[PDB]
Amino acid sequence: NCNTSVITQACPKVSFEPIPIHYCAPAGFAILKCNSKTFNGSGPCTNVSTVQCTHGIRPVVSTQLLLNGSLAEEEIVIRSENITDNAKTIIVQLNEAVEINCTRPNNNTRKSIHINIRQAHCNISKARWNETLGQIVAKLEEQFPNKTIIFNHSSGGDPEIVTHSFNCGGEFFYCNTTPLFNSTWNNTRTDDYQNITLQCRIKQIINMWQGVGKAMYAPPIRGQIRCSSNITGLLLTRDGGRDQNGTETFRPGGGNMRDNWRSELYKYKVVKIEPLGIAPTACKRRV
Amino acid sequence: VGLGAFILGFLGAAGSTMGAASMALTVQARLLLSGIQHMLQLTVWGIKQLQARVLAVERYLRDQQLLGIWGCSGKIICCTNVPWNDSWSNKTINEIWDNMTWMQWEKEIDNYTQHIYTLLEVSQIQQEKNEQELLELD
Amino acid sequence: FILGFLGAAGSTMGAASMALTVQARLLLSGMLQLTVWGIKQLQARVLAVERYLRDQQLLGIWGCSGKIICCTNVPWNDSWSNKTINEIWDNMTWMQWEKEIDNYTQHIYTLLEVSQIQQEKNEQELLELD
Amino acid sequence: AVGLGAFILGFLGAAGSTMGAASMALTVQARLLLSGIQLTVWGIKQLQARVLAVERYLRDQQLLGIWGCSGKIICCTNVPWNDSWSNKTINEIWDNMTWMQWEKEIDNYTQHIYTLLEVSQIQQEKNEQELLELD
Amino acid sequence: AKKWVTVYYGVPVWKEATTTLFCASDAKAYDTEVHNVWATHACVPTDPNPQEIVLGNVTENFNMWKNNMVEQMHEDIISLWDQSLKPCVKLTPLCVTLNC
Amino acid sequence: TTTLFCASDAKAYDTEVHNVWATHACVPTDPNPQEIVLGNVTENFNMWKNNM
Amino acid sequence: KKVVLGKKGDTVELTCTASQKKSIQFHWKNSNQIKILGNQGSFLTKGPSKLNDRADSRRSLWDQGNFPLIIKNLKIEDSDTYICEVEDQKEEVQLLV
Ligand SMILES: *[C@@H]1O[C@H](CO)[C@@H](O[C@@H]2O[C@H](CO)[C@@H](O[C@@H]3O[C@H](CO[C@H]4O[C@H](CO)[C@@H](O)[C@H](O)[C@@H]4O)[C@@H](O)[C@H](O[C@H]4O[C@H](CO)[C@@H](O)[C@H](O)[C@@H]4O[C@H]4O[C@H](CO)[C@@H](O)[C@H](O)[C@@H]4O[C@H]4O[C@H](CO)[C@@H](O)[C@H](O)[C@@H]4O)[C@@H]3O)[C@H](O)[C@H]2NC(C)=O)[C@H](O)[C@H]1NC(C)=O
Ligand SMILES: *[C@@H]1O[C@H](CO)[C@@H](O[C@@H]2O[C@H](CO)[C@@H](O[C@@H]3O[C@H](CO)[C@@H](O)[C@H](O[C@H]4O[C@H](CO)[C@@H](O)[C@H](O)[C@@H]4O)[C@@H]3O)[C@H](O)[C@H]2NC(C)=O)[C@H](O)[C@H]1NC(C)=O
Ligand SMILES: CCCCCCCCCCCCO[C@@H]1O[C@H](CO)[C@@H](O[C@H]2O[C@H](CO)[C@@H](O)[C@H](O)[C@H]2O)[C@H](O)[C@H]1O
Ligand SMILES: CCCCCCCCCCCCO[C@@H]1O[C@H](CO)[C@@H](O[C@H]2O[C@H](CO)[C@@H](O)[C@H](O)[C@H]2O)[C@H](O)[C@H]1O
Ligand SMILES: *[C@@H]1O[C@H](CO)[C@@H](O[C@@H]2O[C@H](CO)[C@@H](O)[C@H](O)[C@H]2NC(C)=O)[C@H](O)[C@H]1NC(C)=O
Ligand SMILES: *[C@@H]1O[C@H](CO)[C@@H](O[C@@H]2O[C@H](CO)[C@@H](O)[C@H](O)[C@H]2NC(C)=O)[C@H](O)[C@H]1NC(C)=O
Ligand SMILES: *[C@@H]1O[C@H](CO)[C@@H](O[C@@H]2O[C@H](CO)[C@@H](O)[C@H](O)[C@H]2NC(C)=O)[C@H](O)[C@H]1NC(C)=O
Ligand SMILES: *[C@@H]1O[C@H](CO)[C@@H](O[C@@H]2O[C@H](CO)[C@@H](O)[C@H](O)[C@H]2NC(C)=O)[C@H](O)[C@H]1NC(C)=O
Ligand SMILES: *[C@@H]1O[C@H](CO)[C@@H](O[C@@H]2O[C@H](CO)[C@@H](O)[C@H](O)[C@H]2NC(C)=O)[C@H](O)[C@H]1NC(C)=O
Ligand SMILES: *[C@@H]1O[C@H](CO)[C@@H](O[C@@H]2O[C@H](CO)[C@@H](O)[C@H](O)[C@H]2NC(C)=O)[C@H](O)[C@H]1NC(C)=O
Ligand SMILES: *[C@@H]1O[C@H](CO)[C@@H](O)[C@H](O)[C@H]1NC(C)=O
Ligand SMILES: *[C@@H]1O[C@H](CO)[C@@H](O)[C@H](O)[C@H]1NC(C)=O
Ligand SMILES: *[C@@H]1O[C@H](CO)[C@@H](O)[C@H](O)[C@H]1NC(C)=O
Ligand SMILES: *[C@@H]1O[C@H](CO)[C@@H](O)[C@H](O)[C@H]1NC(C)=O
Ligand SMILES: *[C@@H]1O[C@H](CO)[C@@H](O)[C@H](O)[C@H]1NC(C)=O
Ligand SMILES: *[C@@H]1O[C@H](CO)[C@@H](O)[C@H](O)[C@H]1NC(C)=O
Ligand SMILES: *[C@@H]1O[C@H](CO)[C@@H](O)[C@H](O)[C@H]1NC(C)=O
Ligand SMILES: *[C@@H]1O[C@H](CO)[C@@H](O)[C@H](O)[C@H]1NC(C)=O
Ligand SMILES: *[C@@H]1O[C@H](CO)[C@@H](O)[C@H](O)[C@H]1NC(C)=O
Ligand SMILES: *[C@@H]1O[C@H](CO)[C@@H](O)[C@H](O)[C@H]1NC(C)=O
Ligand SMILES: *[C@@H]1O[C@H](CO)[C@@H](O)[C@H](O)[C@H]1NC(C)=O
Ligand SMILES: *[C@@H]1O[C@H](CO)[C@@H](O)[C@H](O)[C@H]1NC(C)=O
Ligand SMILES: *[C@@H]1O[C@H](CO)[C@@H](O)[C@H](O)[C@H]1NC(C)=O
Ligand SMILES: *[C@@H]1O[C@H](CO)[C@@H](O)[C@H](O)[C@H]1NC(C)=O
Ligand SMILES: *[C@@H]1O[C@H](CO)[C@@H](O)[C@H](O)[C@H]1NC(C)=O
Ligand SMILES: *[C@@H]1O[C@H](CO)[C@@H](O)[C@H](O)[C@H]1NC(C)=O
Repeated sequence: NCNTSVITQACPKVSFEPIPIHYCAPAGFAILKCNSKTFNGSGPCTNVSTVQCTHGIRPVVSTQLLLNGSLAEEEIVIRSENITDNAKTIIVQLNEAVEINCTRPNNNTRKSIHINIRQAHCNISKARWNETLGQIVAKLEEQFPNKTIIFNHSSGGDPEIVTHSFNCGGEFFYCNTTPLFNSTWNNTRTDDYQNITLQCRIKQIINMWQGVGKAMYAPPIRGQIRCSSNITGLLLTRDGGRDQNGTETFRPGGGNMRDNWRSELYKYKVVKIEPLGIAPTACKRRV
Repeated sequence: VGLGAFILGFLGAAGSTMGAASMALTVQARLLLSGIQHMLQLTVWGIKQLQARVLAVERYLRDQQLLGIWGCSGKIICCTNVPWNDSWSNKTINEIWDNMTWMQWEKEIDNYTQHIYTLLEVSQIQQEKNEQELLELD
Repeated sequence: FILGFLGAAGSTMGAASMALTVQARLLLSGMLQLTVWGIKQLQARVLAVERYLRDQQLLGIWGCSGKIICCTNVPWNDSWSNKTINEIWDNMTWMQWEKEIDNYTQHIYTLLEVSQIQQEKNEQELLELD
Repeated sequence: AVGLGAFILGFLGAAGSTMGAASMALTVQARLLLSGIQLTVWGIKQLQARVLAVERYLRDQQLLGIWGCSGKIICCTNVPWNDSWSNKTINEIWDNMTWMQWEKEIDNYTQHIYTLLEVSQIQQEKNEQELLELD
Repeated sequence: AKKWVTVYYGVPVWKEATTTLFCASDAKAYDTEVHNVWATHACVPTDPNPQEIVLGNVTENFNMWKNNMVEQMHEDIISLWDQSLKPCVKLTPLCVTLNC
Repeated sequence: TTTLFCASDAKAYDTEVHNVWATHACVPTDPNPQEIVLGNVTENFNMWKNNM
Repeated sequence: KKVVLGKKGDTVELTCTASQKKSIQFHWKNSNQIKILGNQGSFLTKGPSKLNDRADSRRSLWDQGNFPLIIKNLKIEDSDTYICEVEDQKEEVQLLV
């Protein structure tokens, strides 16, 4: 027998903008950092350095794209626990950012249709997006050299992972990314031709990301909502199977916040010192 | 801390082989012995830096006395009378001292350390008994 | 800090020694107000270290430099205490024992100094021959 | 540690006292000590001085092992004195000279002496280990 | 020669740690924005003079999926998040401790 | 041959340039300075060779 | 393999179990390695499967370590062996419709 526990709380609105936070080891500990520009998700690094503190990471919460964070030094790097595992998240870190500009117009004042204040949209530059995918495809082809690369929309599930999701100033946005992932690829592009506009809605009843449950928020702010973000990466899931006869499909993944933090913390390890060691020598203790 | 990136682990740089670290250490020891915009948060960091230094000292002193259990109190390098088993390591003296780093070496014998530590304790106990038994005559 | 052996004489002396052996094996085998309190706590830790180091060297006067437990060659006087080794070590705690012989310590300290002086004198004379 | 030095390091005695006098004073203090008979800115600065002195102290206590004097404040060696370094007698220097005067007097022989001390320690260890080849 | 055990203290060797890290950020500490407000009481200021030491010829095995810094960061963010963006209604499941 | 700290009773808020410089250049003075008179030591000083 | 039976049009519950008694990332797949369901963080994701419309899960039990696959309105062609992936153990159940 399961019984939902319901808590009623005050509903103030607050300014809400992620600040970079650095982590620092306590006395007795140190953090090792991997300095390779080509570093994998796991394995050896030959350029290793010691720091007391990590770089700052903004505590950004998002589900399909990584909206604010660091860039790869040289090339797009694709990291996965197991590239051949259909169930794993593939984290793609970009070496260039793609600007995304989201807004809620002051003229959107309709409250109901029949018995719009929740209408918003986001812009992506077309040339940045197609360039980004062409580079991603070229890297995907290193793992899938004889297969067609198809991008597609989500296969289904809760709206937080089906659509793109983010929060600006307390406003929870759900955006349609079908326009970004409907592209198909060969070594060439299959799309047409400036501005890719995504349709976004602002919602009040959302699922929790911090646990299992639902949460309801107060209705939208009257106006002037703007977000200006740098996409630095993607969360993709590969759809494989025994019948995938020469084609691989890449769909937006995510929903697991640990993956978002791994995309920034992958370079750091915390260690302790064990100064007592033993080795054979040719000396003898006098007794 | 003549050598090393850490307060503890002062016998050498990571990546140096064990023998190389020893030679470097001797030279540095000789030289040392022979004598050859304020920010408000700086207060916070100053305290943290001192805490790290104080802690390393407290640990150091503690370990220096604890090692007395094997007859190695107060020492950095302590010779014992426990024979080395080829079972623990089949490598010879020069190959490990010249080609292996300390981390590699410890990995090589990592799961024998508890056994070795036990043997060291036993040896020290017998050595102490022998001295005191002789003093019952003398 | 040392704070003795941290047992507050809540256990007898023999028990404390056994406990130390066990711990040595285990150890080797393996917010504005925070500024003010951080400094005071840190000062206390530094002070404890300085006193320790000083005393470990001062004990050289009795030939016990650098040791925690120092065995000497001064015989025990039954007049100081008429108890046996087991009676003292197994049943008394450190704060009971020190009370029992609290005012004989100045005499003992004097004897310890004298023994160390004679030992040094003897060794150096032998070394004028050898 | 011991309030004769007027400095954290240099604790064996006050500047200006003869070497002999300093040793006698130090013995007396040891007996007495063993017998039992903006604030945040400056607090940090004072601690840094104390922590640093401790670190140097410990460092040197181990570095002196190279001459066979590890862990010691006063250490006797087996290297003979060269009258060439100094022509004075033991009471002559210990009774009338201060430490600074003494160090100035033999300042240019310091590296010679340090070299000799290292050599002696090496020979001593070598001899012991050779004896232990059989023993 | 006969090989004998020698004990060395001060060996430059390390193992993986599982500890608590401190957070630092340049909080405004006058602003009402949530992250600055949280950081004001949760974190210390950043390091005005950070240092990095490059290690010598070493190899270190990193693994982003076994990295316990992630779990710790996750907990800090949830705590922050729930001290600010409070829902009007919070609904979570709760089950009876029965073997069914 | 070392680097010394500067200290002053700077106000900062007065905008005067020495106070403004001192605000970050220096620290507060010692509220309780101490002086130890040494024993009969003779020391050679030379103001013209003083690197301070 | 575990065997679960039902008739065309029925609903069945196939299950995976963790010893953790916590919500664990898990997945369900068919014999052709097509994803059906899984746990991403706190969200339910569905794969490009014939069961996308039929498949469901009791999200409220994920913190009990119970990770069911509920298949509604069973088609006769849904009689496959389903594969659980929980933690790093695998489980298999054959469904007969
Ligand atoms: C990736 O990182 C980037 C970082 O660069 C993130 O981008 C940032 O996202 C922020 C999210 O809100 C956004 O913040 C807004 O900026 C607006 C502009 O600020 C600048 O101009 C003002 C003008 O006076 C200056 O004071 C200020 O210093 C800057 O120069 C602010 O105006 C926004 O504040 C308002 O909205 C927030 C929403 O939560 C309220 O909490 C806050 O109190 C303000 O509310 C006003 O507007 C509402 C509208 O209905 C009113 O109801 C309310 O009463 C207030 O209205 C008064 O003020 C308005 C001002 O015109 C006036 O017209 C009205 O009559 C009232 O007087 C908020 O601060 C960042 O700017 C943005 N950064 C950039 C570069 O764009 C990005 O999101 C990150 N990505 C992710 C995924 O996180
Ligand atoms: C992005 O992914 C989606 C999902 O995979 C993909 O679209 C799918 O394409 C397949 C192509 O075969 C569609 O499958 C068929 O579509 C026809 C259209 O009329 C249907 O009639 C078929 O149904 C019959 O056959 C089935 C075979 O088992 C029977 O079960 C069924 O009862 C009918 O007899 C069948 O659906 C599939 O439906 C679509 N899915 C969606 C959601 O559209 C899409 O093309 C991918 N995008 C890109 C860019 O590749
Ligand atoms: C950072 C702070 C620095 C550490 C603080 C503590 C430093 C030590 C301060 C006091 C040290 C004095 O410790 C000193 O030890 C030496 C021998 O080892 C003793 O010197 C001794 O020389 C020989 C025997 O060794 C004899 O002449 C006589 O027994 C005694 O004079 C002194 O009796 C003692 O005073
Ligand atoms: C943690 C607190 C901060 C400081 C910690 C304490 C400082 C110690 C750091 C340096 C330690 C090195 O101190 C070391 O001492 C040992 C003996 O004890 C000496 O041992 C020496 O033995 C012989 C010389 O006789 C040589 O074969 C060998 O190369 C050499 O190491 C070293 O010459 C000296 O370098
Ligand atoms: C390891 O990576 C570091 C970090 O990039 C390299 O050192 C940097 O080199 C640039 C060149 O201009 C300097 O500006 C940085 O300040 C350097 N950083 C540090 C921490 O020194 C380093 O050379 C790399 N080492 C190896 C062996 O590849
Ligand atoms: C990225 O991760 C893979 C998976 O571990 C690494 O592949 C292993 O590399 C080591 C290197 O010696 C090989 O011994 C293993 O056999 C490899 N595993 C497999 C499954 O082939 C790969 O090297 C990593 N890439 C980088 C740059 O480190
Ligand atoms: C997103 O891009 C769209 C592209 O259409 C912008 O809409 C256009 O804005 C220009 C500005 O002069 C108008 O002339 C066009 O007619 C608009 N197009 C349409 C279809 O309405 C939109 O304003 C951009 N939004 C953001 C947030 O930048
Ligand atoms: C999102 O808004 C930013 C800010 O206006 C746009 O970037 C600016 O574009 C103008 C065009 O001349 C440049 O002069 C500015 O220097 C740009 N700013 C920066 C920070 O580079 C950006 O292009 C918009 N993005 C989209 C997709 O419309
Ligand atoms: C994103 O927008 C597209 C349209 O721009 C939605 O897909 C359409 O859904 C209707 C529903 O009957 C279909 O008739 C259209 O053919 C669909 N168009 C395309 C291009 O697929 C899509 O569902 C939206 N996705 C999300 C996640 O909101
Ligand atoms: C998105 O990336 C741009 C650069 O591609 C960032 O803007 C630059 O930030 C650096 C930081 O020191 C400044 O020196 C540059 O002058 C900035 N460039 C421009 C054109 O303004 C931008 O801040 C990033 N945005 C986010 C949200 O991280
Ligand atoms: C991709 O391009 C090559 C170029 O010749 C073509 O042969 C191949 O068929 C293309 N892929 C698909 C799926 O058509
Ligand atoms: C991406 O867009 C640019 C815009 O000019 C175009 O030239 C380029 O060829 C496109 N990418 C591919 C792979 O065609
Ligand atoms: C790394 O290899 C180079 C090769 O000459 C060597 O000089 C350097 O000292 C090595 N570093 C370490 C820590 O041994
Ligand atoms: C070490 O050598 C002795 C010699 O008999 C042997 O008994 C002992 O088992 C050896 N140790 C190991 C780990 O083999
Ligand atoms: C172990 O030592 C024996 C001694 O002869 C040698 O023959 C053997 O090859 C050694 N094994 C390894 C793995 O080195
Ligand atoms: C160290 O490794 C090199 C690698 O070629 C080898 O030649 C050398 O003999 C090794 N050193 C010892 C002492 O075995
Ligand atoms: C140490 O661990 C390795 C891991 O496989 C094992 O093979 C080896 O026998 C272990 N050695 C000891 C002494 O247990
Ligand atoms: C120790 O016992 C002897 C026994 O005659 C006694 O003469 C001596 O005074 C005692 N010493 C002390 C300090 O009580
Ligand atoms: C004191 O010592 C003498 C020595 O023989 C003993 O006979 C006497 O009983 C002791 N007294 C006590 C109270 O133990
Ligand atoms: C400790 O006191 C008890 C109390 O009767 C006594 O029986 C026991 O023998 C004493 N132990 C020692 C060592 O004196
Ligand atoms: C210790 O103090 C007590 C207090 O009465 C006294 O009786 C005893 O004789 C004193 N012992 C010494 C050695 O002075
Ligand atoms: C300084 O001179 C006076 C004169 O009597 C003397 O007593 C004192 O001990 C001297 N101090 C030193 C350090 O020599
Ligand atoms: C030290 O005495 C020896 C004795 O023969 C002498 O040869 C040597 O040169 C002397 N040292 C100096 C610096 O004169
Ligand atoms: C050294 O002492 C002797 C003792 O008579 C003396 O003759 C000699 O001249 C002294 N050396 C110097 C340089 O004065
Ligand atoms: C110390 O100087 C005085 C000054 O008259 C002198 O008489 C005395 O003999 C000197 N002491 C020594 C040991 O030379
Ligand atoms: C030591 O320095 C003094 C200073 O003038 C000089 O006269 C003396 O000859 C020097 N001794 C040596 C050995 O250089």
